[PDB]
Amino acid sequence: EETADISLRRQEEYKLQWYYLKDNAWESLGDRIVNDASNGLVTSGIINL
Amino acid sequence: DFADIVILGEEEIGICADIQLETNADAEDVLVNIYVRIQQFLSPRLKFYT
Amino acid sequence: HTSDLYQEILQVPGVSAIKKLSIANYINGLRQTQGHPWYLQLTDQYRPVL
Amino acid sequence: ILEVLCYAITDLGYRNNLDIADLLALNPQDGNSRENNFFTPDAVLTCNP
Amino acid sequence: KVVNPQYERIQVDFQVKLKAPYSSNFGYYRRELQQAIVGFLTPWTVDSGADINFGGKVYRSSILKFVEEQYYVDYVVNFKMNLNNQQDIREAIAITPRSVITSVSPKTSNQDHMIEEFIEQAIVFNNQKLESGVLGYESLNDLELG
Amino acid sequence: FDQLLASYLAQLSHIRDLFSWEVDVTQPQQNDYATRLQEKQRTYFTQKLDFPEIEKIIPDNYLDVLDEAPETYRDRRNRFLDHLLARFSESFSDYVLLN
Amino acid sequence: IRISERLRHKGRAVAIFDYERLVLEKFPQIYKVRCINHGQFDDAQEQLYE
Amino acid sequence: NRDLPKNPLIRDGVSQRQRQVSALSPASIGVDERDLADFLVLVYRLS
Repeated sequence: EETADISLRRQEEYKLQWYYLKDNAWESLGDRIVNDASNGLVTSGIINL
Repeated sequence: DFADIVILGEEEIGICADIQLETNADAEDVLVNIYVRIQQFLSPRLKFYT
Repeated sequence: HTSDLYQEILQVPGVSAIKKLSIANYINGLRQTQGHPWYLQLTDQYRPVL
Repeated sequence: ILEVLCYAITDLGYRNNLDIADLLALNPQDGNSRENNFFTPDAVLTCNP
Repeated sequence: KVVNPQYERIQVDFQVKLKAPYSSNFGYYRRELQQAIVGFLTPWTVDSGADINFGGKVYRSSILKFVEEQYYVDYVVNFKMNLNNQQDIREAIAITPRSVITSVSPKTSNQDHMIEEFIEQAIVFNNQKLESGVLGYESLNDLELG
Repeated sequence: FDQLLASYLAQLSHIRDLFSWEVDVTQPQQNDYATRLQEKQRTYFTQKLDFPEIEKIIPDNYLDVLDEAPETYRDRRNRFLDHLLARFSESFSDYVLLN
Repeated sequence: IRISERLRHKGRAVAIFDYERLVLEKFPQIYKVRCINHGQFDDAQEQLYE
Repeated sequence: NRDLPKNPLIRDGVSQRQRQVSALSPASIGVDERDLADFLVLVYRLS
């Protein structure tokens, strides 16, 4: 948790994005995440896909 | 410091509606209850405690 | 927002269904606008009442 | 006073366990007694062809 | 003669505002609400399902009441209802005496319920002033003394 | 205490008058319906006490203070008539022009 | 429920109320039913005559 | 295609849960429905 950049807070246009693979084509997972306790990989936690 | 003191006014909210009633109903009391509940919704007051 | 009134009018015993609902703004006894089915904007200096 | 009252209440509860056919009986000596509660099968279960 | 019914399908379309902290996961809660409306319009599939007809009609306000009761919803705007190519209806009536009302599904038809997010800063009002520039209708700062 | 015990038993003697279908009439008349007079238009019934030296303690007539208010009579009579109608699968609440 | 309904339709089907209640009692696997008066159904066309 | 007449009676059917009635259950009307306050009022008026 101590290794990140503290210059400015991550803006909203730069969220993380999740995909899954389907025979060389990538598809979005954005609407199938129930809970992300890591808050976008800033603290340790469980993401539920 | 304090620049000024301003007294607020008030607006009236007029409501137009078409309501379907149940068979065992009286429109008069129902409308009284509607007015009471809406007025309580819009302008709550605070309680003082011991 | 009209839904805040829709959900409370639906709580009175004897009310079956709401076929029509809209609201309008009055100041000094005169209608200020035409009204709107889903939301209404208030004036800066005034408190809403029924 | 308490004991006398409990004895009277026992009498009251005693009189509620008489058969329902006896609680609803009509007075044979009152000429003004009429049937005013029930209908008989001939008057309820029947219907014209 | 004893026969089987004829089914009609309903579609809805509205914009919604969620409560915090649910508002940060909108795409997940749009799916939870779509499946909830389908269960509402098919009371034979669920035990103790309640009825929606009042007389021979279904009203738009009874679906709006069910949406407003979900624990993650703040308010709804621009609610619309569709019945078999009829585009904006206040009350749905049976077409034939055999008609029975059900929901729209992407695997029995190719239509679903359309739900999008309401955004405050992008709002446009549709409400024209009855008068302008005269006494009784303007702030003191805007009286030009013509 | 005697008044409460006597009232309890008066409620047992008069069961058939809670479920009767009779029509309340104030002026005796022949209308081909079964009719009921003022002494039986009650949903609570009472008795007069009897003990030694009653005439010095409870004078001429005291039961008038025990009568139920007309609003209670109307409400309970209406509910009993509703219950008796319901046994034939019918109620007045389904007919708009009737109310 | 059963006996109060029978005391009204007498076990015979002459009206909308009678057709509906005689079915719901005998066949528990039905959820809802509707009786259509003076209407006929044509099997070959799948058309209902009103 | 032929413009046939319509049925002028508009209604819905009956479900299995709409066969319940509230007035039919014997719990709707009791023989003695009085509580403590009524007995206190009674003793006060009899005194």
